[PDB]
Amino acid sequence: GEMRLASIAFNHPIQVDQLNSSYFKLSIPTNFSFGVTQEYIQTTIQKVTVDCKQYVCNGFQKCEQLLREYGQFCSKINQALHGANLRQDDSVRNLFASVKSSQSSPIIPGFGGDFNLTLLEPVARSAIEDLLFDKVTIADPGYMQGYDDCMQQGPASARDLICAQYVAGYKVLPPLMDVNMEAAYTSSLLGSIAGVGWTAGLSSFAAIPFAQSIFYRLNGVGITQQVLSENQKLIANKFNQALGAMQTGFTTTNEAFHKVQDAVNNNAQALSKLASELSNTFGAISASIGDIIQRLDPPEQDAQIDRLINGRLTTLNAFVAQQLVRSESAALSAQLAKDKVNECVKAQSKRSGFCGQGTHIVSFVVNAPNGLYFMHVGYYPSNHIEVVSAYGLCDAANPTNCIAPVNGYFIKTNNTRIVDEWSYTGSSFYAPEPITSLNTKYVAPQVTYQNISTNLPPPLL
Amino acid sequence: PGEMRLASIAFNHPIQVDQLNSSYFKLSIPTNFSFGVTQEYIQTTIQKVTVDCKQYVCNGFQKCEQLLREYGQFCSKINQALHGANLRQDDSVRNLFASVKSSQSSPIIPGFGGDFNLTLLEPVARSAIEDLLFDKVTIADPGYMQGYDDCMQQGPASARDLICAQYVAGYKVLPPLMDVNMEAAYTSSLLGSIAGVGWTAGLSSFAAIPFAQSIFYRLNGVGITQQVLSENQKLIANKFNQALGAMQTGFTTTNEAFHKVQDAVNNNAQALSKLASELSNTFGAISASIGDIIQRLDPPEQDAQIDRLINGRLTTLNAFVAQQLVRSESAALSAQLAKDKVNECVKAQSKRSGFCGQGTHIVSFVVNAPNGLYFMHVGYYPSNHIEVVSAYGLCDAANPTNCIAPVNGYFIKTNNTRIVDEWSYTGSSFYAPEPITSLNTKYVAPQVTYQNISTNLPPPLL
Amino acid sequence: QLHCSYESFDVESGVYSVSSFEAKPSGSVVEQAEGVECDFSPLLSGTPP
Repeated sequence: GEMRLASIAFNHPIQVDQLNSSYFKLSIPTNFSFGVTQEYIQTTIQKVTVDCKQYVCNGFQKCEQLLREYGQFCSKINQALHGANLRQDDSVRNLFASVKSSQSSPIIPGFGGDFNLTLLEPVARSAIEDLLFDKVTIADPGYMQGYDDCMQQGPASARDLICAQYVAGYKVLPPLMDVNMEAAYTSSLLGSIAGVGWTAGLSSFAAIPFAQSIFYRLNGVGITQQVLSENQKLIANKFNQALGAMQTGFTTTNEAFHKVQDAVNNNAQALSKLASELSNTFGAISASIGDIIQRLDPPEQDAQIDRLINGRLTTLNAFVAQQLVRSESAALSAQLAKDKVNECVKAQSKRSGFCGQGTHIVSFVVNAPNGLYFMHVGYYPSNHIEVVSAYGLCDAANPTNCIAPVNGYFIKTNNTRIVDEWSYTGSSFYAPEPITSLNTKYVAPQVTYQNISTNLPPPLL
Repeated sequence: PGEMRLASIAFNHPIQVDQLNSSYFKLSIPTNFSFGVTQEYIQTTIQKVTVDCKQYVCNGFQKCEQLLREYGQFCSKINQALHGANLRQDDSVRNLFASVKSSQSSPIIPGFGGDFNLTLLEPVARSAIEDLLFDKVTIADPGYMQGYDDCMQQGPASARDLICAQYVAGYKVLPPLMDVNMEAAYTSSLLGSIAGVGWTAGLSSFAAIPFAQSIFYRLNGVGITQQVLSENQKLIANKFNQALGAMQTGFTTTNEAFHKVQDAVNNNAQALSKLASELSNTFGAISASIGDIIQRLDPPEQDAQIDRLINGRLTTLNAFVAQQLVRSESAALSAQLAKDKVNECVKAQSKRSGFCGQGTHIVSFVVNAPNGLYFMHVGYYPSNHIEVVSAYGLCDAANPTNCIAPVNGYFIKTNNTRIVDEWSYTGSSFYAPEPITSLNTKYVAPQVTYQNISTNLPPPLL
Repeated sequence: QLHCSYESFDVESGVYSVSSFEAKPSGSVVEQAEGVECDFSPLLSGTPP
């Protein structure tokens, strides 16, 4: 069929009518689900260096003599590239300094109890990290066996730019981080889990079960403790369903996944731009220096060589500038990752904004090529209902006896188990309960507080 | 006029307050305050454009068409680069708006906010304030519809728009990703997302309480005592409205945020205009026009002149792409900043300082602006500071384990004739003594600097 | 043309710009000085030689 014109839909917010007087309508969810979002923060640029003699010419004596006039350009090029590479390694060390913890839990199979925890290493990296590496389309790795994979002692079907590295004079520097050490760093972060609570968490280490730290976080968002105790298996089930969705998360519609793939593509593009320029004439008779030498008398020969050399140098200068820009953006991105490790991961956060949009509950990070990949567990509200609520309550016999709810609301009761006309609820979920001193605090009196003439247990009198 | 005057730059000295020896200290507290406003312009996007890579270079003259084939791969790189930059701009908008929307909101009605004036309410629409901004902006009229028929000979001879010059240069100005009415609805939803603000982080619940009520909650959130607030309720609304009314005079060139909006408009205009001038830029070629060099040259010569003309034209296009890539990335970073401000400066009161207006924090608002968002931050400005005597805490002299310290305020020696007690409590934000009661204090561990009270304290009574 | 720009037989979905119409040429309009007139009027009067 023909493509169809359509309006862009605008989802309307649920309207809640404003009410006058001393009481108000309140919207509260009656259902929720766990769910996840993911992010990819690049932290590095692949490090490369350039032989500035071999890029231009390849041992022909005439161009070497000609190149000597321009030899200082290469010195500038090499120094700039070297400084760019030093910055990349500075960022790695700085990030790892925050990744490390003074202490951690040991990690064993069956960790997390009823939670499934597919992220655990196959003692290793992790199955999730390996799925990411398998989904990524990146060319086969350097270093070993290297140079002999360029060479005739291998398949004729190799198509690696890494073999072309030894033609062009490119050098790919190894990453500083070492993948085995990197895997150890991600397990150290998992060992800091259980947890972040029980004050700032910056000295002591709680060393408690993972499930207990989860209940703490759930009580930290206004879910009542009573609800948490009754739903413990239900919570684990909904949580595991959200985790199970990660097996479908490695798809092209996942934007974080897409960004990982494009970081890989950007590095490959920089090198392929460079390879194509080796064949680019600048009006020279041939891209090969030896060919123009063979075909020309030397007084004319170096006119052709000069045209060719200058265009080759110009592409190197542009190339360095491109790398410097990319290196700086990576450094900034690395700082952002460090901030999230010291905020979104190391603690529960109340900020909204950062982390996935479902309040905040514990988040995780795994290794990704050239960066970190974050996953954020979150809470999604559903099935909102409107209820009657009051700003506070006070004894009609004594105007100074005034209370207001803590982390929750006073609502008219709609529940058959509560004889009291009013009830306390959690703010994250609909959960009415009797009003007791544990869930309330004394406050200064206000005109909108209800005047209760009979039964209030807080204060009893 | 007379001669100019050399002058020293003034240095405003801070009010000095003495550090003090032993168990008590001077305390500086304001005795007056006023509302005030600060504002910011955060750009979020770059205008999206594309360039026909054949039409910019030549006008379809056949000799160019034959010669251009040698360079056809440069154009593909140009088109792809611009296309990806434009894609990123659209993605950033969608990403931002996903956090802008609220799951629920109050309906917007006339007379909202009670005694507050609220000129931001829609003319049920955009807002009167947004319209003041758009009228102050000097930007050329939009295309699309009727578009091209305002460029065509059936129209005024006086148009000078770069927008109709678009059909000469091979330029295309892409339409903005969102209809302006949807954008207004996104910010209408933000207006309706106010209240709840308090009562936990507000993340799912919607308190749906009057705007004035939410303000008093915020004022207790900065340490102003409730008694003061109840006495001054009309006064507070009036001071607030005076600060609000000043926004109608805020659209001047002396407003720096306004100036940044004006510059954003001319950054887009400047980029396009540069290339219009480059159409006339000969590179030493016999003429900048291809048809001229065709009509005046034998074809063996003609082609050489055409190639020289083409080479410089391609070079300016390459430079232009580099310029666009830089601008697009800076806009993306700026958009990220806006996203955090929506989730902090707008959606909730914040204690951070720094961010938002320079007067603690109370509610802030955001409106649509060309290429961006414009923020206003209401703030609190202290005045008429006085020094008073204050104590670190109080304890029972007969029972040294009974020690208390003030909550959200300070213990002061009383200077008020209605309080018989020698000590009094005032809020951190304002000078206003009150009796010390259990509601304003908490029990603390004893310390040597606490006063030894041998007479009368009601919290604890004994 | 779109396929040639991506050097492939399978372009990714999207909206893409393509080259603009040239519009069209129309018959010429010219202005130049006129009427200079080689004056042969002496042939029309008096007796010829």
